[PDB]
Amino acid sequence: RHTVTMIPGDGIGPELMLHVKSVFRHACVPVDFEEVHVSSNADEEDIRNAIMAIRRNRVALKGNIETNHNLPPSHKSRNNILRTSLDLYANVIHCKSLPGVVTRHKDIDILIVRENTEGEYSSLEHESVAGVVESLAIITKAKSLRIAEYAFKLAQESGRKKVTAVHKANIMKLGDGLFLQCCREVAARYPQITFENMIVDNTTMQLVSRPQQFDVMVMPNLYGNIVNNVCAGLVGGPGLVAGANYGHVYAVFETATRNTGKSIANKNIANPTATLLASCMMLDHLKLHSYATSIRKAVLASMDNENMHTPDIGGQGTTSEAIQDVIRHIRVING
Amino acid sequence: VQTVTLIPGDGIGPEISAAVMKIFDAAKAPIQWEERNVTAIQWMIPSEAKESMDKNKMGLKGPLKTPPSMNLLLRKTFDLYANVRPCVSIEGYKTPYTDVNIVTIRENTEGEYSGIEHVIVDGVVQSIKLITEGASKRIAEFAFEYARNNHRSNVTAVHKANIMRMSDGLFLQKCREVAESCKDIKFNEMYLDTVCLNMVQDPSQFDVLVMPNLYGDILSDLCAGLIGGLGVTPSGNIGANGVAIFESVHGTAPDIAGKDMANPTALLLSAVMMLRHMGLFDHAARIEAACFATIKDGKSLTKDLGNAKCSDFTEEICRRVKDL
Ligand SMILES: Nc1ncnc2c1ncn2[C@@H]1O[C@H](COP(=O)(O)OP(=O)(O)O)[C@@H](O)[C@H]1O
Ligand SMILES: [Mg+2]
Repeated sequence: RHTVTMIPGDGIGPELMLHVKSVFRHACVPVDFEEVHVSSNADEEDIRNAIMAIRRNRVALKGNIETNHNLPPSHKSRNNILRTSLDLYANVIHCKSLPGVVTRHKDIDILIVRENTEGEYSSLEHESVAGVVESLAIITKAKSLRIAEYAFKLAQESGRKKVTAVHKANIMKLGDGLFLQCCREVAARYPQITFENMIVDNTTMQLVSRPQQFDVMVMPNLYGNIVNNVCAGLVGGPGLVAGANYGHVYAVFETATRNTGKSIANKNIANPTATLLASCMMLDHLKLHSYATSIRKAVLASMDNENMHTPDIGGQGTTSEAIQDVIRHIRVING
Repeated sequence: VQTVTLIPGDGIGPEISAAVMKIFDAAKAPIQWEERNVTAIQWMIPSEAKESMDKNKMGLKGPLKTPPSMNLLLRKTFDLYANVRPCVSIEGYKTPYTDVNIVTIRENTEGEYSGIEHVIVDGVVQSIKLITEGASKRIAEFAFEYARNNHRSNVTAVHKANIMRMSDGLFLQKCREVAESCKDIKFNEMYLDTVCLNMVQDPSQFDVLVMPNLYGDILSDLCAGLIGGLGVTPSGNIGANGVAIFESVHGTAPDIAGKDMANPTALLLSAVMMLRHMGLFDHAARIEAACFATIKDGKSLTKDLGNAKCSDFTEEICRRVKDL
C-alpha cells in the first residue's frame, strides 16, 4: 500500500478530490491519501510543511491554489513555490482528441514537455526609478538540456517520431538561442527522432489551423503556458486534460490548465475527467498500471457517451452523474 | 482630396500596392498617393520619406525585407506606440472559426522592445525588460478611446499579474484608472493563458483586447490564425503628432515576387482601416463590402485562398466597387 500526499487546493479541487477517493475505493486501489492543506496564506510554514509531505511520500495529487494578484509582489504564487522548491522540472500534458467530444479539430495527439522552473516564473522585478518596473529573467543550459533530454526520452519510449522545439530565438537570440542549441545537442543522440523547431508566434497559428502536424513539443516555461492552454482548448477545454510535474525523484499530478474553477465550484457541474485522468497518470507512476488502466478505460468510456457530459463540453449532466457512470464501468470490467 | 504616403516595399509589395491603388481609383476615393521609399541610411530613415509622413500624417505600407529593422526605425521615428489588429471572420474564407470579431490593442514601445540579453556565467543568459507607468497609461487610454470611437462594448485587459506582479500589476492598475473614467465601456481582466484557452473554444466572447508588449505579439498572431492567417489580416500603428501607419503583416513572398499570383486582401483592408481612421467611412464600407462579396463568390480567388490571377481578383473587386 502506497501513501500519497493530497493537496485539495481551492475552487473545484476539494469537491473533485472526494470523487477521486470515491473512485479509488470502488476500484480497490491500494493507495492512502495524506491530506495537507495550503491556504493562499500570508504565512509560509504551511507551504514548507506541504513540501515536507511531498519529499516524504515522493508523490502527490493536487488541486490548484488560487493566486490573489492584487496582493503585493512579496506574496508569490504558492503553486509556483511548490513546483520550483521540489524542482519538478518537466511539466508534461497529453492532448488527444476524444472520439465522444467533438471540437473544430480531430486527430489531435500532442505531448507537450514544458520546462517548469525558470524564465519569468523565477524572475526578479524591481522599481528602482518610480514608474519603471524592470524584469530580470534567467534561462540556463543545465535546465534546457534536461528538459530536452526528458522530451526526447519520452518520445522514444512512447514510439513517437518527431520532437518540435518552440521558441522565439528570432527575438530572444541569446536565451532562446541557447535553449534551441541545447535541444539540438540532445537531438544528435536521438537520430531516429525527427527534430524540428518553430517560432512560438507561428506555432499558435499552426495549432488553430492544422494542429495534426505536431507530435511532441518541447519549450521553455512561458511558451509552455500558452501552448498548453491552446492545445487543451482544441480538444475540449480544461475539464478533460491531465497534467504531470516530474522531478528526478518527486512527482506531482494536477489538471493540465491549472485552473481553480472558483466560478463553478460547489454546483455539482465540474467535469471530473481531468482530475481522474491525473489520478491515473499518478497510478502509472506508482507502477499500479492495472488500476490506472481500469479507471482510464472507465472515464474514456463514459466520455464516449454525450449524455454523461458536463456543461463545459456542451452536456447537461452533473459531476456526480458522470462519476456514477465511471464507477459503473469499473464494476463491469471489474467482475 | 488628401495625400497618403505609400511604401510599396519589396517582393509582392509593388504588385499589391498597384492593385490597391487601382481599387481606390475605381472607388473615386478622396485619396492621391505620394509614393516614397524606406531604407536604413547613416542610423535613420530617408529625409524624403520622413518629411512625406510628417506632412501627410498617414501612411500605407506593404511587406518589407529584414536587412536595424525598418519597422524598428518607423516605430522609433514616429513613436508608434499602439499596434491595432482587427480580426473578423471572412464570409467566403473557410476556417473553423466563423464567429470571430476581435480587436487586439498592443503596447508598441517597451517590454520586449526594450530587451537586453547577456551572459551572466557560462550557460546562463539573463534578459532585462522594462515596463513604464507612462506607456501603460498611454496604451490604456488609447484602448478605450478606440473602443468608444469604433462602437465597441467590452475591453479586456490581458495579463499574467499572478506571476509578473510588479510589471503586469502596474499595467493593470493603469487600465483600472482609465476604466474608472470611461464607465460607458464594459471592462474586465483575464489571464493570458485563460484568454488563450477560451479563445480557441469560443472566440465570440471577446471584443477588444488590451495588452502590454512584455510577452510580445503572440496573441495577435493567434487571433489572426483563427480568421485565416496574416495573408488576410489588416493592421495599423498609431504614433504621436497624429501619425498613423497602416500595413500588411504578411511576408515579402520572394518566390512569386515577379508573377501575377499575389493576394492584396490584407493590404486592402489595412487601407480600409486607414480610411476609417481619417473619417472616410462611406468609401471604407464600399471598398470593404466589395472585397467581401468578391471573396464570398468562390469563382474568383487567388492561388492561396482557386486558380485566378491577382489582376482578375483586383478587377472583379473594381467591377463591384462601381455599384455605388
Ligand atoms: N473541471 C472543470 N470543469 C468545467 N470547467 C472548468 C473546469 N476547470 C476549469 N474550468 C473552467 O475554465 C476556466 C478556468 O478559469 P479559472 O477558474 O478562473 O482558473 P484560474 O483562476 O486558475 O485562472 C473557468 O471558466 C472554469 O469554469
Ligand atoms: Mg491557475
